[PDB]
Amino acid sequence: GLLTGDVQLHPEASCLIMTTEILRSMLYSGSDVIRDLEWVIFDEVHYINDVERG
RNA sequence: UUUUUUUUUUUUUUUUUUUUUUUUUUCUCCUCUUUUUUUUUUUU
Repeated sequence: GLLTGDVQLHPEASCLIMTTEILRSMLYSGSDVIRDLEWVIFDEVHYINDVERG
């Protein structure tokens, strides 16, 4: 599944690929998807130093 | 000489029922005068 802002495909797939803001968006609410999560992996961790998105 | 990112129109449907017009009041109440009562009869 792809949860990009401008492309939404299979939002109920086993594997979801999304931008970072989506993860916090589904973490503010419950969304009952955190219960069946085994691995969550981040691809670019060097944005902790980002001045506006860190 | 002005880059990068910020998801979206609630889920559900394959439940049983053996009655019958109406419907429920109003009180006792001084009748004035020629009479017995005429009468057959025939033409419809």
